[PDB]
Amino acid sequence: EWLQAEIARLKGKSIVPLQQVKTLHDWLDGKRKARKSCRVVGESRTGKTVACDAYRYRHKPQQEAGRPPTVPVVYIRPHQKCGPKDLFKKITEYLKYRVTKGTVSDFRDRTIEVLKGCGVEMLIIDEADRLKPETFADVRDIAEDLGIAVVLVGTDRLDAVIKRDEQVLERFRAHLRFGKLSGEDFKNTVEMWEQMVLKLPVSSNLKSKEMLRILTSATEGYIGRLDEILREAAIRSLSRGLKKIDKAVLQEVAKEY
Amino acid sequence: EWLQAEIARLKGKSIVPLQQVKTLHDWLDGKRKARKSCRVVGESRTGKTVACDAYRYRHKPQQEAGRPPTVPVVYIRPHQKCGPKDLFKKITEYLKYRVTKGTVSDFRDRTIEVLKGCGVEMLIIDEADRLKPETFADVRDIAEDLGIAVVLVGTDRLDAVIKRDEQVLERFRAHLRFGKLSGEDFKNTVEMWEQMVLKLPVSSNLKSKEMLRILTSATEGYIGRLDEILREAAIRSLSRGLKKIDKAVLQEVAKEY
Amino acid sequence: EWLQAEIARLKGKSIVPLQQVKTLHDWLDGKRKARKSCRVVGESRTGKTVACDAYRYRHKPQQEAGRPPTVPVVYIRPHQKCGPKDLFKKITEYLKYRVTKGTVSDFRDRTIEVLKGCGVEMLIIDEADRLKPETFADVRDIAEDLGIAVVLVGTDRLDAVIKRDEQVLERFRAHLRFGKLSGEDFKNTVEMWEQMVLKLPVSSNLKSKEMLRILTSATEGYIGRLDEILREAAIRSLSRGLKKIDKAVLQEVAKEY
Amino acid sequence: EAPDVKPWLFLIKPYEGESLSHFLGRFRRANHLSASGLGTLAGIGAIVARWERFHFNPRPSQQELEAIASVVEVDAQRLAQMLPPAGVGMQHEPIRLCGACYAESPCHRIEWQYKSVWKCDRHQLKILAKCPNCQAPFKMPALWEDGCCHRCRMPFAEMAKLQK
Ligand SMILES: Nc1ncnc2c1ncn2[C@@H]1O[C@H](COP(=O)(O)OP(=O)(O)OP(=O)(O)O)[C@@H](O)[C@H]1O
Ligand SMILES: Nc1ncnc2c1ncn2[C@@H]1O[C@H](COP(=O)(O)OP(=O)(O)OP(=O)(O)O)[C@@H](O)[C@H]1O
Ligand SMILES: Nc1ncnc2c1ncn2[C@@H]1O[C@H](COP(=O)(O)OP(=O)(O)OP(=O)(O)O)[C@@H](O)[C@H]1O
Ligand SMILES: [Mg+2]
Ligand SMILES: [Mg+2]
Ligand SMILES: [Mg+2]
Ligand SMILES: [Mg+2]
Ligand SMILES: [Zn+2]
Ligand SMILES: [Zn+2]
Repeated sequence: EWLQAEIARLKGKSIVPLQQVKTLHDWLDGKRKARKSCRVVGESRTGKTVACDAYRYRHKPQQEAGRPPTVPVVYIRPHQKCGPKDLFKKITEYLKYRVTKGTVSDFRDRTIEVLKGCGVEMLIIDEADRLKPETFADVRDIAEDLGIAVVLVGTDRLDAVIKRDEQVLERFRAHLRFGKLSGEDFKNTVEMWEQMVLKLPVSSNLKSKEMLRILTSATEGYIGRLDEILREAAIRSLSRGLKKIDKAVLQEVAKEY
Repeated sequence: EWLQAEIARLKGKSIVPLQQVKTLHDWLDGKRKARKSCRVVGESRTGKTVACDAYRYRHKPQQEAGRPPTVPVVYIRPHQKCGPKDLFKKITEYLKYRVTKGTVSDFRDRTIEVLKGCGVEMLIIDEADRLKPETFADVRDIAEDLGIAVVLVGTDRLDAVIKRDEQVLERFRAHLRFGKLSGEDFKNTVEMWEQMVLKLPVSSNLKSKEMLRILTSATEGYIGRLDEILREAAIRSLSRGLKKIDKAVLQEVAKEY
Repeated sequence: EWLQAEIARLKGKSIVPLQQVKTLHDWLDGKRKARKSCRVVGESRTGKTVACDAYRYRHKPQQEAGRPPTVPVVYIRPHQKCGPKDLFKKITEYLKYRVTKGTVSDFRDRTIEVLKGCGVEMLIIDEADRLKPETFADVRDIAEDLGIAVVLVGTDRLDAVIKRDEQVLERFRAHLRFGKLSGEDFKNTVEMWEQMVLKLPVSSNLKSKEMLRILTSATEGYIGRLDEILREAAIRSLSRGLKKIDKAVLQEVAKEY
Repeated sequence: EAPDVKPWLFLIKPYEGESLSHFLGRFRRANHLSASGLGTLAGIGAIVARWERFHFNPRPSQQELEAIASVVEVDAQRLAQMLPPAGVGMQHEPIRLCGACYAESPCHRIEWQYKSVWKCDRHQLKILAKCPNCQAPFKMPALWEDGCCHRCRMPFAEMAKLQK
């Protein structure tokens, strides 16, 4: 059945090459090249994770015969209230090593030698505000002692925790702000969703002013609201047998927000 | 004795196919189909728990010997001040996964593996305002790392809790409002209770204007108060050898509120 | 339908480029260039708020590719009895930053941080008389420690509040007076409303001396009365199947003042 | 509860010659169990950590194999086939590997620990007793998660061409 494959597609995620993503990638290239620590900050659902995650796919590991793999960028997301030992485990497991026993010092030491063993140059810590306060000390040590571009990612909650340790505030001082969408750029993102994400058999003219009106009120510029609204509206419309999003279905979705 | 069997029946609980339940179930089917996280909100005793509990039976598991069960809908009510370990225990105990001991890290990793292996597609967290603010991070990760619609259920206290964390707020902002009964819907529900729930030997005619007036004052439209009043009124009537709810017995019960 | 579309338009608000708006904008441009603090004072419903809104829309935030926006003009209206934390929350949210939970000192330091880097040149505080007297100290510190032109807006009630504190009075000494309309300026303003705001199918001839007589008696030169009388008169007239305002409907509205 | 669900655990199929140490390690990883955890789950306590090192004073008893055959769904007769048969001398310390077998079946074979075994007759290769690339000794078969040398990360399947 054709319907099942479209719904199975529309429920899944996709990556759209927004200029907001290109901005971070060129910027992260500068911080990685300069081997510079920094932070990424912005409101929820602005796309920080997807842009950082896409950057890791852009620099997949490399190998040589009889050598460990080399991993230019590591991307990790700590669990909430991440203590030092579990951060070392996160880094260790991303590098496919294992450490079954040891003190926290032994986990740290094994982390240092596997980081420099794989020769990583940038470490992105997504939702870094999940780190315990003491874990930022070990993050600072990994930054300085080995010369890794550490990139902390979070919301304004990350700025609030970084202000509580002068040594973290100092070495993570450089930052990039993720903005919300607005103006014609939001509109351009709406049409990019219509043609590169929705791909429905008939066009919906979501770029039209009357569609943009309700979308702007419901999305408010969050790319996560845009994606979640349009995918549900498309799924609902196909379930109703429509070949497109209708304004009435888009209204029925937007009423829930 | 027949009386003892009528009391054993009337003291129990049953599920009546109200339109509010039908409305929720159709809505959950869309959210499950789209894998969209959302919330169900409505004041106390409006039938949210009964309607959500009815939805899991409508998707009861299928299992083969020596395999994880296919369980599309998981339903949990956390205990008060649920931390992350108790969250993982509730989920793995619902799926009857046998490992009940280990660290929070093991419980996390086993839970994510169990959710994936059982093919879960919707997770309903009833009284989600009982979750600790740190454990909402694990709830968000279930919704992001797996294609799972998470449904948070609660009273308006849940709306307050969600607004204190922008990351939860922007994930769970699609909502359904459960209502109280009023007017003709209440009158329709009163007659369904007599014929489907009470099933007394003789018609009480609770549908009548004067009985409906008593019920409207005492119930205030709460379906919980309707069920609790009419069952107790039936039990009192039957215990005194009445064949129906009499006016005087319904008034005796109503004046306790 | 025609009628509901026209009613939905007239129900709303719009900005007319009155000369007193341009006068304020050129004056605010001078004050912003000099970073000089000042006050804007004028009778209620003379148009101060709309003219201040029009200014910050002409000087909206500018993006610079992953930097925080350059936002030269901040506009806030404090809620009644605005304390210092409320004031800092107003400013921070305007700059598209989320207020993290913390002390007044955390809010102050974060606000002072984001007023820099966003490059704020001018802060317009509308209904500045809603500020608590202790909140003016923090407003003065923003003007003193950052090079920011703070503009207090209010009615003559502001001019009394300010004179209760010499340190505030002596900083906001420079002022602009917003006036009421009269004479030829009022006659032109009526002409502009007929053409640019009401936009009825047929000319209402509101420049006529008999129409001006009605309007001048009821409006008394308040642009707020002019707008809300003429919109209501147009809505009443269209609802009656008239294609213009007429004297009878206009008198029927004007009689309520 | 989930209605009409039977209490269950993640299972693994034992390979035809897989050693008990290797098997328990896979079962533990499939359930994110620590070695102490499985012993507590079977009730035999710390014995599991001892068996995973091939420390078989005493050998796995009938009682304990039947205990492990309660949490693992593999029966105790098949668990006894994960161990040397009666009177076959075995060595625990030098852990050994054929590599060409590991490319066909990712398990340690208990026969690689027999004092009588030195070649793979199937492949006609001398079995390895340390990594041929970097000379690191192999870890206990319970810890073969990666299927590669823990030092130089050479996969065991590639060490097939570095044999005999
Ligand atoms: N570049 C993109 N292409 C396609 N969809 C995107 C993109 N960025 C964001 N989205 C959509 O928005 C959602 C939220 O984005 P993302 O996961 O990056 O959030 P975030 O900014 O890291 O938020 P938070 O700080 O709340 O964790 C995505 O899951 C996806 O649905
Ligand atoms: N569909 C129904 N059929 C029969 N009885 C019902 C139904 N819904 C509610 N009830 C009755 O009302 C009582 C309260 O309903 P329920 O537990 O679902 O409320 P709730 O909205 O989840 O409340 P709370 O928010 O206070 O936890 C039930 O225990 C039962 O007596
Ligand atoms: N430039 C304008 N163009 C169109 N309508 C205007 C304009 N200025 C004022 N109005 C009308 O007058 C109303 C009152 O104006 P405004 O809100 O700016 O008053 P104000 O001076 O800030 O009053 P107050 O001191 O009572 O708060 C507006 O809501 C609108 O209806
Ligand atoms: Mg993110
Ligand atoms: Mg409940
Ligand atoms: Mg005003
Ligand atoms: Mg020896
Ligand atoms: Zn072999
Ligand atoms: Zn090696």
